[PDB]
Amino acid sequence: KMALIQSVRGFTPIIGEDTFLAENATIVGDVVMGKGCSVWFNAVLRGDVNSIRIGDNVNIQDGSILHTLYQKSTIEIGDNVSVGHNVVIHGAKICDYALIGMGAVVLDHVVVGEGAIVAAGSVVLTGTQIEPNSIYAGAPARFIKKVDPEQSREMNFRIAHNYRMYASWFKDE
Amino acid sequence: KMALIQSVRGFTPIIGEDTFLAENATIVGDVVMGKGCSVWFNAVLRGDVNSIRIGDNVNIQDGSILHTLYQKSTIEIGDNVSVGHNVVIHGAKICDYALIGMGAVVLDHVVVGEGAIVAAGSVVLTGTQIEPNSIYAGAPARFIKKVDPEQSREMNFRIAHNYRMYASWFKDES
Amino acid sequence: KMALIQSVRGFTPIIGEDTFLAENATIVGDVVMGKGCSVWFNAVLRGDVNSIRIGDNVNIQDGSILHTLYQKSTIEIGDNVSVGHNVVIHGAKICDYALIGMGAVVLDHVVVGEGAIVAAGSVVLTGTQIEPNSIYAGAPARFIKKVDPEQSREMNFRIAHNYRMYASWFK
Ligand SMILES: [Zn+2]
Ligand SMILES: [Zn+2]
Ligand SMILES: [Zn+2]
Repeated sequence: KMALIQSVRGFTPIIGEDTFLAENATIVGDVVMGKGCSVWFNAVLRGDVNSIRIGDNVNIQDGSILHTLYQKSTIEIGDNVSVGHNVVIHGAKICDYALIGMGAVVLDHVVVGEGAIVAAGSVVLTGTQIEPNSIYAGAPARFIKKVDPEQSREMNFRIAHNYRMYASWFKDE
Repeated sequence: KMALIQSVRGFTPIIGEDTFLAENATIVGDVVMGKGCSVWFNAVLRGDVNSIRIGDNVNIQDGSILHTLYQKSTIEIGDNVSVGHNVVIHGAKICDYALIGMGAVVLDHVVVGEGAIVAAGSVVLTGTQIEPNSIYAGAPARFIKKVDPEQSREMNFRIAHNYRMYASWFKDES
Repeated sequence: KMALIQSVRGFTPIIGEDTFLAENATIVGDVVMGKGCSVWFNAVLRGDVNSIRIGDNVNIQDGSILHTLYQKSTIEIGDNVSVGHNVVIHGAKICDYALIGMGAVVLDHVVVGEGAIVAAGSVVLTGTQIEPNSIYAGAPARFIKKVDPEQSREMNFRIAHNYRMYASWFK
């Protein structure tokens, strides 16, 4: 029938208008989402141990897990963010327009700057500060290059996931 | 209770005979599967923005995500393919008897050679062409070694053949 | 309404007292867990092809998959173990007080020693023997350092102890 929505320690999720929640999504406790968000199949927004704040027009893709460290870390996601399939976001701040590649893990006290890209499968170490409009890739996630301003977010994403950009020398997704 | 099956843009999943769908699997939109397939716990096949085509005796293991790019990529998976636990396949072509290792990410316009093996946890970048009968590994995935065609088509077929037996213990209540 | 729990070939899950099973967890076949365990959202314990044995006060976090190889590998998980979000455990032994970091893959015949830690996102190759009180990281996962045995056990104990408290907020 509908997404699993659930109170914990008296906190009840607050979801804005025009938000799509998949039938088998889970949103639990201290979670606020803005307007125009989508939460896809089997995604889990677990606000049991600390707070999750999500802005407007955020896409949380299938099988993604959002969690925090009890009294140590929080999630703040800004507007127009894309969180890829099977991503783990743990106690991270993600600024407006940032894209997190499918399969990535983003650890606590990470800041992803406005319009930055985390490549698919990256592991972003605790406390990593990702500059606005940069691409990070690998395990651990390292600076690859500035986002090309002459191209769109999506094409910058596609270029960041092409083997041509990591050829014979650079060994990071 | 059974699998979440839904249409999107009027496309309705089509499933061959003798196909196991776990009751918490999700199959949505433009998905076509052959017969002898198995779709495991919390697998998601999301054909909402482009097409997913799957041959026979394919297992999609627990927590695996199949998705595509709007007007840009499609998924084509051959027969006797094993897709591991928590794998993401995005707009890729997987030929017969290929095995995708658990936790791997396979990106758009990738072609996985017949009898090939993507190692657990690999990230295969866009327009990687994986040689048949070869093992790829790492992030980005790179050529590690050849396997004999004999042991590699047979070996990957046996994983897919046993998976049909594991499916029937749930599907047929055996 | 509640967790998917099912027999396969006559093997029926056995769950200890005081154990939290999330409404969308899956526990199937030859699985035994002890007391004070928590299985979180969309976790899958698939005991269809071989045994899964889990001791007391173990948390299996959201999205994690536990499976085996038919006739070939088993899962044995000791007491006070924390298994991170979106982890895959395939046919591995995890000893008391061990942590598996989120996003990690742990393959068949791996042994994770008492009080050892697998870093987030590691891939532990088939057969890797992880020393007690050691940190392994990377893909393939490699030795990083020793940790003090008494500190590692008490820290990892307190992570498993907090998880039992988080579980009690959902009961
Ligand atoms: Zn967590
Ligand atoms: Zn996608
Ligand atoms: Zn398996």
